[PDB]
Amino acid sequence: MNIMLTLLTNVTLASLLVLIAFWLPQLNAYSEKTSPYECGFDPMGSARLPFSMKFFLVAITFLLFDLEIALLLPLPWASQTNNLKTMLTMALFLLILLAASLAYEWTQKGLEWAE
Amino acid sequence: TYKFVNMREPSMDMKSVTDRAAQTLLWTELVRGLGMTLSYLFREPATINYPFEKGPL
Amino acid sequence: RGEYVVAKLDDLVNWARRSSLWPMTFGLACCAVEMMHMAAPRYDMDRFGVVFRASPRQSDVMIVAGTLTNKMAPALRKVYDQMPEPRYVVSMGSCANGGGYYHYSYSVVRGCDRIVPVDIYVPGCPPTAEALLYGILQLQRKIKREKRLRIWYRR
Amino acid sequence: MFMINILSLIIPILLAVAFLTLVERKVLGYMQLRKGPNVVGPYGLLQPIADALKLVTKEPLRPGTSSISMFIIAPILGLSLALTMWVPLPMPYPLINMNLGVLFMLAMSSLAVYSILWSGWASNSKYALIGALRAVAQTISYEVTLAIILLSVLLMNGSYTLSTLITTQEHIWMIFTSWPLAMMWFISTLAETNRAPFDLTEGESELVSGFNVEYAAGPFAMFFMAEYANIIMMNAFTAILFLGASHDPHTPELYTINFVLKTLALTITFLWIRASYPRFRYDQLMHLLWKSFLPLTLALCMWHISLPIMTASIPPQS
Amino acid sequence: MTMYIAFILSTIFVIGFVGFSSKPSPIYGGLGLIVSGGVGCGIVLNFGGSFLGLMVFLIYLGGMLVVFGYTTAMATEMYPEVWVSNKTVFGAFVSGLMMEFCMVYYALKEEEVEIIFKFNGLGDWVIYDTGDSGFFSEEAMGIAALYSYGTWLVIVTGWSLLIGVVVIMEITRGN
Amino acid sequence: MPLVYMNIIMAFAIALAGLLMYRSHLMSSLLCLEGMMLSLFIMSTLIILNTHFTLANMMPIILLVFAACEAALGLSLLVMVSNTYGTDYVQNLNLLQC
Amino acid sequence: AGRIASFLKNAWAKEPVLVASFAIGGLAIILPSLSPYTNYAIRINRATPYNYPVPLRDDGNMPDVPSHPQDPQGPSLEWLKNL
Amino acid sequence: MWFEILPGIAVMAACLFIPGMATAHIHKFTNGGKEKRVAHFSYQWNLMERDRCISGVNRYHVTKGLENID
Ligand SMILES: COC1=C(OC)C(=O)C(C/C=C(\C)CC/C=C(\C)CC/C=C(/C)CC/C=C(/C)CC/C=C(\C)CC/C=C(\C)CC/C=C(\C)CC/C=C(\C)CC/C=C(\C)CCC=C(C)C)=C(C)C1=O
Ligand code: SF4
Repeated sequence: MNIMLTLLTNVTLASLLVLIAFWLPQLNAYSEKTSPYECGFDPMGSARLPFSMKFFLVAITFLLFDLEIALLLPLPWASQTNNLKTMLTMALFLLILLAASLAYEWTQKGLEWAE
Repeated sequence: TYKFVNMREPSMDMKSVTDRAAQTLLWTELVRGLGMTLSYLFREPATINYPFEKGPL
Repeated sequence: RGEYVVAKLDDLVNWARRSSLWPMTFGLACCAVEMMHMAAPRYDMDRFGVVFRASPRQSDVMIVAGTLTNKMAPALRKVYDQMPEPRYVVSMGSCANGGGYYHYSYSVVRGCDRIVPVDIYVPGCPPTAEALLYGILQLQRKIKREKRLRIWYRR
Repeated sequence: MFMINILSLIIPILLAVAFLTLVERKVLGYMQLRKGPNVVGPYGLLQPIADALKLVTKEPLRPGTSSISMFIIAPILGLSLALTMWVPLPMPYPLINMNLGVLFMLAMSSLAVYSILWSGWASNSKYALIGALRAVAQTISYEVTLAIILLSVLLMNGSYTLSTLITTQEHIWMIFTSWPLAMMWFISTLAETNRAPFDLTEGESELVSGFNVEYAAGPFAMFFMAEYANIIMMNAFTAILFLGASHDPHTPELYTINFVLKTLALTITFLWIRASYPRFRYDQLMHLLWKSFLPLTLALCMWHISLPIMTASIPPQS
Repeated sequence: MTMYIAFILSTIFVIGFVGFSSKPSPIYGGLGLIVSGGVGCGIVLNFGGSFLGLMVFLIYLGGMLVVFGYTTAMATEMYPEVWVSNKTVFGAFVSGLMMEFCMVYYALKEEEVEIIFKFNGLGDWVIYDTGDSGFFSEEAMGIAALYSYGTWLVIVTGWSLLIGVVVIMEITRGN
Repeated sequence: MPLVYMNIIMAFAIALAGLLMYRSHLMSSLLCLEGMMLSLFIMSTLIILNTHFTLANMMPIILLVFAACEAALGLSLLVMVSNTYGTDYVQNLNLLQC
Repeated sequence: AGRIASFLKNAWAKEPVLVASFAIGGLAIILPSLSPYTNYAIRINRATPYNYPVPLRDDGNMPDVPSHPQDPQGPSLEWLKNL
Repeated sequence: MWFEILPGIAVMAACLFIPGMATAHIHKFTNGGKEKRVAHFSYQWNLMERDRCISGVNRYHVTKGLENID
């Protein structure tokens, strides 16, 4: 209940602001006011052709690293155990491989952004 | 008469490297930049109240 | 009364318009340098609500500062046509007004008027940063005397 | 008495960002020797209202190459995400006492970036797609440090409940035990909200736009109010997490006064750094986090898993 | 009306599931997955899985972000498709909506559905169990035991993900 | 076996059907691949939570750990096929017909 | 010594962050074995009564198990108060 | 001067003060003065439910001391 009412109120408030955004200010528009903005002169035709960036390698390792943080998230409740020696060894073990993966990723070009 | 603007070689003694490392980790030149923006905040703005205060000609 | 209600409502909109003008800098020539001095803390254009904002989709007024060369004339029209249009154009300097020093050249249009409609004209070469502040102040007065709602109520 | 509570949060929040835009220029101007807005009302106390009213009466227009549906929903995503995120903040007593409040704010804050590129992609503009692609890898790389920094600090909490920070830093401020993590936490907050050591998301100098590329009066207002609200919170979250305050159970007003003051001081610092540093280039801001922040991030993490064990200071789970 | 949000939430999960399974443009597929992913987090939260619910929320959001971050990178179409666009995607879409809406109609009108397995409509609130949980949430302590009872799983998961970074570079390196 | 089980089981079927009907996109194909993962994760979460299989609550987590691991593999493979052949429609890689 | 000291000083100059991180990372592993409070952390976690201490039937010949919670025999954790 | 900045803070500080005061007072108002009982675990919720049943008026915050039994 409480959480969904808050979620509902926010989207209605946001949507109402859109509705008064596009309707209260009346429009006198044409085909040149809808032209894409390219700092003045005519665009050469772009914005949907393959725009290949370079950080794809580190973009996808973020996904791998984001899974590491998922694995080590339960640590606050993991400390409340009776065998901390095993918990400590395993907790540092995940951090070590996370550090090891970053270090090996670093050494082989890795974080460097392709030219 | 010419002067070399950028020909400063930092010292390699244990003192200087730590200060550079301390500058690196504990951001100091960034704090010096921050600290001086605070100095201008408390200063006297130079804006003239146009059109009640027209500029000097 | 209906006329009174539309009168106050128009004033509220006109106050909201004149109190927030966001120039889209078309800095072209030495007229632009003096305009930046208006943004400099000596005159502080920002203090009047008017603050510089790029992306003509998010700007209200054009400040034509400098000569308008025939080569770039399509650019002036295109960036003028892309403004959400409660919109006004301020011409700075003799060159932007009617050609100025280069009125007789082969590649300078004799005034920015031939490309775009022009609101208040700011004379000078360059007009001092204080003179432009007077110009922007004149536009605020012009916006104040807008009867958009009264005309609609009497259509 | 819940609709009143919610509307006692939404209206003050939108009014807080409302006049944050006034304390921006009036602070930015004074730091650059200007004076800021002091014409519209006394001391500019009416300038944002004049700004807002104009930004809901000047002609909005969808781009001719836009994608209407995604163009419109992105402001909905930005504003609703910003408002819904303030919900579990434990101002004396939080509005919604989530058991996992920390994880909640991490999840939705990771969602506020879908607005920026859905806006960028639907706008079908070259500067739009550039700014959209700049921002996404900017935020997620800065998100890896965001998650670990939160975890390392909260290992002394014993739980993810936001209310327990009041109890955790009851006698001692948390920053005195995790100040190295506090520095990178502040920098990451500067980066997720796109303030201006890393405002490249807007990139006005090199990309003219990117927060709101062709976005107009309404949608531009949202994408602004959706990120200035994040400015106030990301310092409220920093204030609640690091700089605790005395909380008498009988008089919560003292805590609210103290909590507001810390957010105000932190927010000024966000404006303070904004006018004291240049713009990070893209590779630099990525290099700073993937090559300098993360190695220190993991190292201080391992420290904070071990630290309670070596000192026998495991916090209570409840 | 608040009878049981499990079916309503799972329905939006399926309708969102129908969306990207109909092969739209990849960016619109991300939206179709995200709504299903977000409401799927809602389903698990309603069942007591508070941590796991927000868990799939955070990971997937980052997961699918790099997904459609990639599509606009090198998988974009010079004229992107949409939910209507081509009749194939239109046909694939509307097929999914009419399908699921048929099963739920088949579900809610006799409550004795026997497709593949048995499915009887009586209310997912019923399968809940009566009993306290002490001063600990059961789910949180279960996933916390990964570092105490699951040291074998940590090793294989950690090693695989470390190898996961090795393959990703090795595959993407080339030449 | 209430109707929520029907919803996600029938959901996984359309994920299976969606994957097995590649129309014109590898990226959209990978979407359906990760789609399957939702229903499996969601159903698994419902099972071990309903049965109070507390020690098995880790299984949905380990599913996700090996989930994105495949997801990374799919896009990395999608990187080169789109890089050296231009697009990602799964029809231009038929050079291995002979 | 000469080889190691030159290496550490050089790394302390060019890449202060890495030599830093490797330090705390190094200490994060080796002190927890050395420090003597680790056994206390186990004892504190063990001593926490999440579940009920279910009574065990008294058939006699259980001298160590108390019959009343206030009885002296049994696990006493007065050390927690002192610690 | 810089003190002219303060009105910008004051109208924001008061606005940010409202949610802290409103939530704190609404909880006290809607729960008969005492703070809203927090149930982070099922055991806390079990006490709250038994409070609702015992009070008779189906109000958890309405509490009965020794005088209920005799
Ligand atoms: C590079 O770097 C950059 C940045 O930074 C890093 C930047 O910053 C910036 C930004 C630039 C600047 C700061 C420079 C100067 C520019 C400006 C100041 C621009 C100003 C912009 C604005 C948007 C103005 C903001 C100012 C104000 C005053 C905003 C004020 C707000 C409002 C008027 C609205 C407030 C909210 C209201 C009224 C909400 C009302 C709500 C209700 C009545 C209730 C609604 C809800 C309900 C009724 C719920 C119940 C309903 C139900 C249940 C319905 C159910 C329905 C069913 C169908 C079921 C740029 C450009 C940048 O380049
Ligand atoms: S009017 Fe004078 S100052 Fe202005 S652009 Fe022309 S020559 Fe330069």
